[PDB]
Amino acid sequence: CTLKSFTVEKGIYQTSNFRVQPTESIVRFPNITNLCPFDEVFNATRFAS
Amino acid sequence: EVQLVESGGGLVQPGRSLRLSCAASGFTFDDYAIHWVRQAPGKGLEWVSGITWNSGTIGYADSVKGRFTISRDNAKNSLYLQMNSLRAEDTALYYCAKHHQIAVAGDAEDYYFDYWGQGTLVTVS
Amino acid sequence: AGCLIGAEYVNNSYECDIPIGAGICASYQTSQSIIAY
Repeated sequence: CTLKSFTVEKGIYQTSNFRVQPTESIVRFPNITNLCPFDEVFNATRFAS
Repeated sequence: EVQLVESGGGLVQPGRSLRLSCAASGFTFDDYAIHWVRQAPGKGLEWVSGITWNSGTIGYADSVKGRFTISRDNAKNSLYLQMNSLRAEDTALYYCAKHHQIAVAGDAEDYYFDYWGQGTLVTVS
Repeated sequence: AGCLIGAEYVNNSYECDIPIGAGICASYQTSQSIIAY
């Protein structure tokens, strides 16, 4: 296919390039810390108007 | 440290309206409750109203419902109180008290005063 | 020069027919299979 002919001679012919392909996926991010003040604005006690 | 400047008060005719203001200075006006509590001369005190850290009404007495309106302003850091239909039994020193606790989300309803002010002589006659 | 998969390595020495690399050369000698030497 690379020589574009149905007759190959005697020798080494570079055809392609090997390439191991991934087998997964990793998405890593740090821990959680200092949670936002959403516990006293959605679970409040009383409002005004 | 804490400077709760109270403004508004004077001689008004019975049945008029007025606006009292309490401005805070020294602490953060986002996590402390502030209450208005009058005090008759030589006849004890009497709680009027109060607001928590956020915009929230806690309630009133059995003789001030529908006549008084309390409001909070976190942009200007001031607690305002508008009074309507003043009578002869409304002559007292209205004090602006603060709260000690930070009023966390999950707790029990228990508010107590920590700082006091000077009060304004709001006479009605 | 890498990994040569498809040819055996004979312990004999011949003239280089196909230059593979690092002294390795491949040919087609005798059954007929590609050898390396």
